[PDB]
Amino acid sequence: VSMRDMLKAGVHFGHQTRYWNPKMKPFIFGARNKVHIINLEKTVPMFNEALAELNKIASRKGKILFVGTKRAASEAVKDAALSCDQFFVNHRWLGGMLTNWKTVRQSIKRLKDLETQSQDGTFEKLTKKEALMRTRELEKLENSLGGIKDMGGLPDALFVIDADHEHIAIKEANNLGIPVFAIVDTNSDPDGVDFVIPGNDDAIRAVTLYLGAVAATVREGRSQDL
Amino acid sequence: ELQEKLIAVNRVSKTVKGGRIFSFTALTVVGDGNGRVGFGYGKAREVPAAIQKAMEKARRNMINVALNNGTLQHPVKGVHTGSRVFMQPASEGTGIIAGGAMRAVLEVAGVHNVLAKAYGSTNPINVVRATIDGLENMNSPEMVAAKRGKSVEEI
Amino acid sequence: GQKVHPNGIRLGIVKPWNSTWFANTKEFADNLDSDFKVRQYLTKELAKASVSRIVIERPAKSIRVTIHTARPGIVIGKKGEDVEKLRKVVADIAGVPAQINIAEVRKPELDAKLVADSITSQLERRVMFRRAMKRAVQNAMRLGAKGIKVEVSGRLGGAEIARTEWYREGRVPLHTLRADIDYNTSEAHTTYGVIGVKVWIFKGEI
RNA sequence: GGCGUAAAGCGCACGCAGGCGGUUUGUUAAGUCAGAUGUGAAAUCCCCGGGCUCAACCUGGGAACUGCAUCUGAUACUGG
RNA sequence: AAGGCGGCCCCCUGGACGAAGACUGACGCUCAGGUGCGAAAGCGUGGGGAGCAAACAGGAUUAGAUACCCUGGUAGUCCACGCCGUAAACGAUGUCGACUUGGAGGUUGUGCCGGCGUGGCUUCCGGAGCUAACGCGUUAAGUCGACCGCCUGGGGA
RNA sequence: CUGCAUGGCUGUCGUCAGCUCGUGUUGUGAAAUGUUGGGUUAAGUCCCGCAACGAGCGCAACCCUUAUCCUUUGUUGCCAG
RNA sequence: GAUGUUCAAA
Ligand SMILES: [Mg+2]
Ligand SMILES: [Mg+2]
Ligand SMILES: [Mg+2]
Ligand SMILES: [Mg+2]
Ligand SMILES: [Mg+2]
Ligand SMILES: [Mg+2]
Ligand SMILES: [Mg+2]
Ligand SMILES: [Mg+2]
Ligand SMILES: [Mg+2]
Ligand SMILES: [Mg+2]
Ligand SMILES: [Mg+2]
Ligand SMILES: [Mg+2]
Ligand SMILES: [Mg+2]
Ligand SMILES: [Mg+2]
Ligand SMILES: [Mg+2]
Ligand SMILES: [Mg+2]
Ligand SMILES: [Mg+2]
Ligand SMILES: [Mg+2]
Ligand SMILES: [Mg+2]
Ligand SMILES: [Mg+2]
Ligand SMILES: [Mg+2]
Ligand SMILES: [Mg+2]
Ligand SMILES: [Mg+2]
Ligand SMILES: [Mg+2]
Ligand SMILES: [Mg+2]
Ligand SMILES: [Mg+2]
Ligand SMILES: [Mg+2]
Ligand SMILES: [Mg+2]
Ligand SMILES: [Mg+2]
Ligand SMILES: [Mg+2]
Repeated sequence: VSMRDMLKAGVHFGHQTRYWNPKMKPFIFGARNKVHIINLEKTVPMFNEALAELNKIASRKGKILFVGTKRAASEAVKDAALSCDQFFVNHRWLGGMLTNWKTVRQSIKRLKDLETQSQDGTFEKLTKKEALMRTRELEKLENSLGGIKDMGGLPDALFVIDADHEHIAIKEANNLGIPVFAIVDTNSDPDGVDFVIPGNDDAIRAVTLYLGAVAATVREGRSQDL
Repeated sequence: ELQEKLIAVNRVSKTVKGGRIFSFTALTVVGDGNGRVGFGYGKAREVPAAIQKAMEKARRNMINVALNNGTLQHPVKGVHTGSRVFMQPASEGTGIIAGGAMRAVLEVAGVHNVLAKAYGSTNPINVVRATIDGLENMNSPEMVAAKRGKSVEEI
Repeated sequence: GQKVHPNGIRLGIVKPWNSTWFANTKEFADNLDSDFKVRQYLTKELAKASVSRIVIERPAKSIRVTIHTARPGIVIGKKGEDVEKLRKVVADIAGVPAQINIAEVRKPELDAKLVADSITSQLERRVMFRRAMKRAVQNAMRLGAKGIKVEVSGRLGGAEIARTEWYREGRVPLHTLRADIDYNTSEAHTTYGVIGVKVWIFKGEI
């Protein structure tokens, strides 16, 4: 986490100048070959304070949800969230995942029952027919709700890897008054995200840097609580 | 300690191949007093089911209002969808003088002395939204002081 | 479209036959005619007795009449004076010895016959029909109905044109055969016109 | 209070009267504002009382009638 | 300016915009009355008349068919010079000025070193905002100031 | 006598694939959304996308018949030995 | 791709 760290990963890159967002004028340095460049000098200083805020949330034994429905950071977010023993969303953000907690909880309870019965539970009465249906349903409910299966509640803080891609998620967080930390890009808008973080999300090694950064803050805070 | 008032009830209809499908809507205002007031709109087949849903939404969307004693801080004008409501602080003991929909919002809010007149459309949903907009518009002297870096010179 | 009798389609699969005996063609029709005379006789003077189902079995020795009344008190009276007289008449109908068996309707609002008959009586008494159907549905729900459906059709409320109103709460799966559906139909002879009351009661499968 | 579609932009332009007018200095003080003074009848109205047994009613004082005129001063803006 | 304006050539003539400087010194904005311009149809007089085509006629269609369809066909359309002064003359949005995120074009200039900058006009989408909604959205229906025209239930009108 | 006062029953599209609801979200609101779209299926069948997430009635399945095997009984049916 | 008029109120 410094000036040299992010520039090495090449996270300063942005979307074509024609696909830019006007509310990104403070976090934009310039344009090269019709490609916007986020100013590292504007972001890094205010990037650390957002990571400190995540520690302040983690200190209260808060639940941090990490949303990366983007293919680029798909496996990145899952591993980052699981490394810190926190929850995540990866296959796709279902609408009403936060606002309609009652209906999502119903499906999570069925998912848990399918899991505890498909493996540990007796496979007797398989009839050879319904076995392939129930297991497939379990896989569908695992990809969609597996990350938040053991959350049993509403996230204290929300982490988003792309504001425009997860606009629905940020909108649900804003409705529930949940603080949002999002890696916004020249194309995205920062109105909904409480702690705006400028930076490229397209690069694989770039997102892993941000996901590794936040992961260390929560681990640093759980250790401080211990 | 939470006050619930039903501003209005109406029977709406959705035509289908068979005929009319009647439904009921309820506009309710929830205020605990001390300037916290919320409104909710609910729809159901029955009037009791409709009022409960409206009360639920209202409790979720309660907003805070700056209040001087039992009266408004300053004269306020709030306009929503062609409904222009007007509000102004009144003296102690003057009571509440407002249209019934508007009077409901203010009493639950915690306002006891006010002179309110409603212009434009008198539709209850629009007027209560304009009243809520106006109550939010009202500003404390301390907020004005912090905004202009003034040490409460006005009071 | 047109719906098959819920009892009829699954009578072999689930519902018990009201008549459960064996005959040949010599007396098959005779027995059926006798059953009809027993049933129509019982219903006319046991209208206040809330009789629901008349199940008849025919041993080559006697006639066994299982009656599913909600109130045993009235159908039997004191020390069974009304039931002995009932036996003497029903016996004379089929010209054979008569056995009367009385069944207990512990859960009445869960029986399609009783609810339909009550709704028809309310229509005869001019109780507004929108309220009675809703009340019956609520009673069935508060006492354990998985599904309910009431269809009062006819010149409702002295209307010039007949109308069809139905109200369904819960779940009524007629197409699923293993489903159990208690279905009955009563008729209201209101002064303006005949009013048909249909009731479906879903109480689980298997 | 309005005028795309509910009533409501002249078919379009030019242009006199009229309305409005960038910027600076000086000057005037017409508008403007301040002070003072006179007047603004009584009744009414309102306030604090008084008398009719109460009340209506009647009445004492005050407030009000901030409108008009003159005198004096200010000049920030408008006007010359 | 609007109404409008299409083969080419010549003659006379109006406006707009760009560039770098000189010059005047508020000479401005708007405009009741007033005046000019103003599609098509019409009207007057003199031409012209190919095509089209009100009217009119015949044929069909149809219960009927003063229509639609067909076959014709006069005014008119065309020109000169008058008159008329009206259109859903519409962006159904008066004119002038300032301010207020953007993105893709078209079209006419213009500097710089294939790109970049900078003006004029114009099309689409769209943010805030506004709007009853549709929508408008830097060419506003956003936020303002100047002046003018107009409206104030539906008919009657 | 009146099916144009009715009930019950029945034809029809048509076995057509549809009809809705809970909660969430959107819109001042009536309402919408799901139920749309890309495929696919006999089918709102299924899948991917998608502010929707699920659920019900219909669809299918369950019921009946037939196609094949196994076991039991053997008469009034059967005959390898 | 010819033609097909109408329908007081509750
Ligand atoms: Mg009005
Ligand atoms: Mg059938
Ligand atoms: Mg008006
Ligand atoms: Mg109009
Ligand atoms: Mg115009
Ligand atoms: Mg000036
Ligand atoms: Mg003076
Ligand atoms: Mg006086
Ligand atoms: Mg002009
Ligand atoms: Mg004029
Ligand atoms: Mg002409
Ligand atoms: Mg002529
Ligand atoms: Mg011709
Ligand atoms: Mg012709
Ligand atoms: Mg006109
Ligand atoms: Mg016009
Ligand atoms: Mg402008
Ligand atoms: Mg637009
Ligand atoms: Mg714009
Ligand atoms: Mg009929
Ligand atoms: Mg008929
Ligand atoms: Mg089908
Ligand atoms: Mg809403
Ligand atoms: Mg819904
Ligand atoms: Mg739908
Ligand atoms: Mg549908
Ligand atoms: Mg739709
Ligand atoms: Mg589809
Ligand atoms: Mg289905
Ligand atoms: Mg779908």
